[PDB]
Amino acid sequence: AAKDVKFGNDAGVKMLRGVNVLADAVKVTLGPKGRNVVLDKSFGAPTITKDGVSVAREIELEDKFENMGAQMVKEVASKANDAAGDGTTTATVLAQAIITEGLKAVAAGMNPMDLKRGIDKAVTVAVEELKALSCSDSKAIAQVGTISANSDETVGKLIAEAMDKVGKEGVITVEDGTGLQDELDVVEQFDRGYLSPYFINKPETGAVELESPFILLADKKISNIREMLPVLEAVAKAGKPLLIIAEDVEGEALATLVVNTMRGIVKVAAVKAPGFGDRRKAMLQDIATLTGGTVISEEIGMELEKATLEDLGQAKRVVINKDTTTIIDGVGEEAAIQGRVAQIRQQIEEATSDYDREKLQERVAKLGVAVIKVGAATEVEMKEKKARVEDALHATRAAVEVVAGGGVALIRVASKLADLRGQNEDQNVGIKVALRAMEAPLRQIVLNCGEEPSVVANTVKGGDGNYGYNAATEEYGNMIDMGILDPTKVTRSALQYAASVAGLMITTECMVTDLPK
Amino acid sequence: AAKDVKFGNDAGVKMLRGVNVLADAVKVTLGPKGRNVVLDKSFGAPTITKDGVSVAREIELEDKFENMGAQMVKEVASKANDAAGDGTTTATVLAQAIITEGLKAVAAGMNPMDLKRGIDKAVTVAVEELKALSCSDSKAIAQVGTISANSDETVGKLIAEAMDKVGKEGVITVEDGTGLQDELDVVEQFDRGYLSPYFINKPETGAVELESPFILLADKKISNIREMLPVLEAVAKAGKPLLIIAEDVEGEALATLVVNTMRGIVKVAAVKAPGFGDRRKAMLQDIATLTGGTVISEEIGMELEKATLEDLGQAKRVVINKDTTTIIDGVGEEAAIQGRVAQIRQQIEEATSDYDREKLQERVAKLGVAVIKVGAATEVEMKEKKARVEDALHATRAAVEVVAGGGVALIRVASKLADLRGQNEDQNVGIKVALRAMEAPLRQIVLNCGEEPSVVANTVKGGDGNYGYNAATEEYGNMIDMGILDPTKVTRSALQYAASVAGLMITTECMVTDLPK
Amino acid sequence: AAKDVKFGNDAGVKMLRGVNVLADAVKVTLGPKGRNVVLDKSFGAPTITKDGVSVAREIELEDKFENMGAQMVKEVASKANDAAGDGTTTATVLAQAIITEGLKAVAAGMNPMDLKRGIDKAVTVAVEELKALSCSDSKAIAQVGTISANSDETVGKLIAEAMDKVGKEGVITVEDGTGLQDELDVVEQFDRGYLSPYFINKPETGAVELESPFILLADKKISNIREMLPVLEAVAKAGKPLLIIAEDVEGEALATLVVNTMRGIVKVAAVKAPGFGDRRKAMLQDIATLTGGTVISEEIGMELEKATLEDLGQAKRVVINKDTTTIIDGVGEEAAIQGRVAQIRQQIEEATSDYDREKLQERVAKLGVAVIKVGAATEVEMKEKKARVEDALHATRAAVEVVAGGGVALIRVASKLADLRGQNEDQNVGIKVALRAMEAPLRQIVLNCGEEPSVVANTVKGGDGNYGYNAATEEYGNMIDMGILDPTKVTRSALQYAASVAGLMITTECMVTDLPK
Repeated sequence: AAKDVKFGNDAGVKMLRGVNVLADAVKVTLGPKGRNVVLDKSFGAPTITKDGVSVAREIELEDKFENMGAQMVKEVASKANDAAGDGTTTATVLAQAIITEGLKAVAAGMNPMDLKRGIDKAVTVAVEELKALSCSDSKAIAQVGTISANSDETVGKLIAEAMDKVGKEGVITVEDGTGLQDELDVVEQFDRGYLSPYFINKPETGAVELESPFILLADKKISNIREMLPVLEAVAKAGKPLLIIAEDVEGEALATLVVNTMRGIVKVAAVKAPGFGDRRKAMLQDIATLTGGTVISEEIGMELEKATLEDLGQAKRVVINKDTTTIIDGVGEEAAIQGRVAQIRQQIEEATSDYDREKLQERVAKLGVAVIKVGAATEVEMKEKKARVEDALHATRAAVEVVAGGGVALIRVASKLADLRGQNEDQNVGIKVALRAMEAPLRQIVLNCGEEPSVVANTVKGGDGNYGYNAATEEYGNMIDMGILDPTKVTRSALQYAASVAGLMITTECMVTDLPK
Repeated sequence: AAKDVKFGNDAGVKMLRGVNVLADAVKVTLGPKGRNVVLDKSFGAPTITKDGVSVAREIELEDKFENMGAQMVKEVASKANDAAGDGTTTATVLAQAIITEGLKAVAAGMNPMDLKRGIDKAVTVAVEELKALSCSDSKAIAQVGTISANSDETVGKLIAEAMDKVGKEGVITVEDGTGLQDELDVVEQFDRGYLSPYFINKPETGAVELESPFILLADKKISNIREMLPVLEAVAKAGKPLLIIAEDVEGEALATLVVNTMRGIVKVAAVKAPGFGDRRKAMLQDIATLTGGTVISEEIGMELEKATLEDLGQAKRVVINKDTTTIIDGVGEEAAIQGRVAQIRQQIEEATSDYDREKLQERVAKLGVAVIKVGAATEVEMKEKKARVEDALHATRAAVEVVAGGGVALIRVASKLADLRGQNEDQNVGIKVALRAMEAPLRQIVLNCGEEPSVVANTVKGGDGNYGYNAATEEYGNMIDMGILDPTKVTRSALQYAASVAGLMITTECMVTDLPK
Repeated sequence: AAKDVKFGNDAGVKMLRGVNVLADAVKVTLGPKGRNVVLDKSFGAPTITKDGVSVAREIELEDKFENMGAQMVKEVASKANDAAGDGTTTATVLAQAIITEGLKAVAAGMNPMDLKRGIDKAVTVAVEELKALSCSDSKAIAQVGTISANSDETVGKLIAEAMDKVGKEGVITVEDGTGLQDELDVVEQFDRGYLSPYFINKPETGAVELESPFILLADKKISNIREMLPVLEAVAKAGKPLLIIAEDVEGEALATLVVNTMRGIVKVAAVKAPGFGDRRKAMLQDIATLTGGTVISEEIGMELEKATLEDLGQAKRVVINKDTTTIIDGVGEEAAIQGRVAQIRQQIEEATSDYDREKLQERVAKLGVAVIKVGAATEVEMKEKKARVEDALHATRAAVEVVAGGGVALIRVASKLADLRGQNEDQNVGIKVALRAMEAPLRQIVLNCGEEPSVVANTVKGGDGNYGYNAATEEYGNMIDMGILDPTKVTRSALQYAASVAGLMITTECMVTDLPK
């Protein structure tokens, strides 16, 4: 359709307004004194939140261009959430700060490209400086978990031990307990999410759950639909849920499965094979050995139509997040899986490239799941405990993949980079833009407290090291001694993502959108 | 869709107007001199009420933001109604008073967080002070019941004895009498309501009633629909009504059942299993023993499809309120149920944690229903008597879960807390905001009488103890001697819920809603 | 949807306008000199009436609030019509008068509650005073009947004898004659109307007529539809009409029957069982004995599906009014019915409570119908005679359940209550409001004549006793000697209903309605 095009400054103003609308709505929920935000529910009473992520999801503007700006900075929160699993609001306040001052410098005549270069330089030097000041050990892992579950020491300990058993990389799932106590057991996960939403049968978690499903392993991309019908019929009996782990399921057959899940029971859930090219099919073999199935390869491609339930692997349970699929308890234990492990473990011995050995080591490391059965007290208490552990786990994993909290770490880092220079004046301005934005988080936390940000900032900048401002007690002191910590992971992730999106927007010279007319 | 966002004061004004529209409409019906409110019926003559709850349900505003405020304070009434079962209008007048003065203090510059803290402190000290001045014994239980049934001593006595027989926790139901007199008999209830409305075949009571229904007990969450079809067909003969007490019925299979109840007879009604985790399935076993059925567990999950009518328990009648399900007269009396009781009663002896014993004690306490057959006079008189006992019972249960009425209790409590202070000025203001709101109920009762609230309030505050103002006779005197009492339960519940919702609104800094454009 | 709320005066004005629009339109048809009102027919020539009830039914206003007021006062006419069966226009003029002056006093500052109390006091003292001045005997019954049939002495006599044969409580029906003369015969009725309209196959009478229908007697509430299908099929042959006298037919199965009556022949008509609780089912047994059927009780509930035509009672004819169902000529005469009478007649001997004996006496009194075959002259004359007797009967029954007419009775009553006082000034004002309204009827009758109401009123108030104004001859004199009488029943009913609705409106402080926007 007819488009609307805006260049330079005209496009810059529309972007700035859009980011301000989103950022302002989000930033009010920062810190222990974060204010509430009312999100109008389609039906019933409105939602009350202090959670930034929840607020951002609702932000969409009428002005096509402003909305573009809001959707661009919304990428900061989502990316930081996907990486660190926390600190999205901090990322949003940092992004806005860099964009605000960045665009103002552009309007002043500064070179967009130079500005970006200066900002990027400040961020690289900042992250390394952040490392110097610095969630690896179980002490920290247990400390983060408890914090994520309202100081519940029980939950933090369960997570720490869970990660200590299967490694801070292994698959971990939370299940219901069987009469009090807290159980932990490894009962025999790849980076692939559902090819399309809607498969999400549990909207609250944004994940797909399948109980005792069959797993169709294919080495080709499904698009034909029709030749899949005979396999679907076979799965329609007993094991209702079906998990398709093919090379890829094209929009053709994929759209058919999506339309079939609606109304027609649980049906099927589709994801793509882990890895690519050569290692893709060898990786599929590992899944086949776990689940006890047969991979329908190129030559067996004709067989895709006459694939019996014997060729379909099976598992006790499977959970598919946005970008992670975990197969819990596969059917083909010991003998099969262990023999597979013996082969690959012998592959590393066949010394070739150091690369191969690393990749093969990842495979043997993958071939079980560690289930955490929660404290089964009464009935409702067990449901809450599971809700606590579930959220606390998710937050700890992101925290794993500490520095003084309250935004003092970034301020302390900015003080060190005061002499940082670039190749020119514009690059120097960009550097200072980044350093001024590193004060934004603390200033916003203080602003929400009802105190003057300029004063508190000045005082903390006057202090040294872990000297910061406790927004909870309205008192200054040693942040770490007061227990106000931030994983170095969430802090650097928030800064890096804020700077990348901000860098893109500052480098933008033209915007195109469908005309309202 | 595109949203509309408002911050601070802009959002505060919209909220205040919304709460004022709801509160003002509701508060006119407070006390013995409560005014009428006309609710326009879609068809026929408009509804005339002095019942606050009925009025609030109709309140919905055009301005998206104002409506948000109205729906927020509407939560006070609903929560207080769910807890105390009375005093919703009092709760609404208290909420408005706290919100009005709270937001005004915010606009004046006060710190929202500090204000909330002061209010909360005043409420905690107030409730304990309220306890000092203080529906446990049967005297009070019988006194409340009569009051709920227009001074009908007959009804109050039936309820008092009913609660004395199965305990003020046990299940009680009202049925039709068999030729005059008033019968009471325990004929062999968990906190779970219908997973979705529409199942409510009796709109007047807001509950679901099933006569001689089959009870499908499952230990897994239903979502497949299809595998439920064979069981539904079996129930389609003889025992038309079906009650599904599964771990949970997901929106998939749930939505199918909801669409099937419409037009297709009574069909099925769904609720979730009592408790959670470990005790959930042990609790299901107790229901299975009562109804004489078999619980379809994890392993028996495949059997869910081939579950015969022999596995389905059965009862004489079942009533499902918003948050309570009561199974009246199960089929499997004596032997089965009594043996089950013997096991659990022997579990408490096996001393482990004091916790377990408490939970196990709750189970043995649960394993009958006490039916109240009303005074069967003529025909229509019996219908009214049942209507009286039914409402009087509901109000008494909430009253169970006394202080001077006429809003004098809260005023007397506020006088004691005159020296209450906080950590700062803002916290002191919040405290006073709460104390000024404690006069609202009496002032509103007097306002409806046509008398000057400031004068009557001043006079009662000048008195001592139970000295209050009788709004019915327009005379001052000892409230308790005049028979104007209020259950301490309804009073503290009204104050606590008013303060919580008010605390949230005062802490709100941003509102988001779908744009009208 | 979004609502519109109005308080106090704002709501009072909207109500007053609405009542004025309805009352003014209605009151022009009062008395012998009543003016005509044109009611626009959807198709064809407009309706011309001097009948107030017909006019009121058409009144509906655009302004949501004003319409609420009109629909509220419309309740006066309908209630008085249901009780006295006449005097609706008088009731409407009384209501308007009380509401007009009542609301004006409220706006003046008077206390709404006090006002209501004064009005109520004036009405109670007025009705007893009305009794002192006072359709029991057959003389009056015959006098009212003739008056209702245009002075046709024939009709008045038939009704008087009909009521003398089965009592002024017994069931009476009008049928076509068989060759001149006027027959009267008792050929072997409960307070229950059709559960839903639409069943009304005769719109002109607002009643349902069934010829030789089967009667399904059930002791449970039907809602299942499906289990009723087999019984409906059995009735689909021969005896097309079906009458369901169950405990109650819930909206589920009820809505299905309503949709089936449309297009699908006469089908079924549903009503609920007479009485409630214990006496409900004993009362059903009495109907079963009359019609010669079997009552499907609780235990026989399963049999509801396999209920043969043998279990269905049968009658010659059945008529279901708004609130009355009459079974004409049941099949099971003498032996069956007489034996049933012997049991209950022996129940009264078993002296227990005086209450039981009264209720049992009502049952034996109920166990026939008195048919009135009209003067069969030519063909068309017989149709008119039946139309006369039918209307004259209906009016006489209401008249049974005399004082000077022309509104002089109420004026004479108001003169006596001139010294009536209350507990305060506001209560005294309310009293006077009621006394001034008692002149409204006469003033309106005179106003329609074209004469000055203030003058005629003054003159009648100057007279004594039955001294009144004959609006027909435009002459003063003794009302009773002139034959202008009013049943004390219609007069007190008109006043009481006018005062009750007026009391509610004056006590109204808030109105809520769906927003036009």
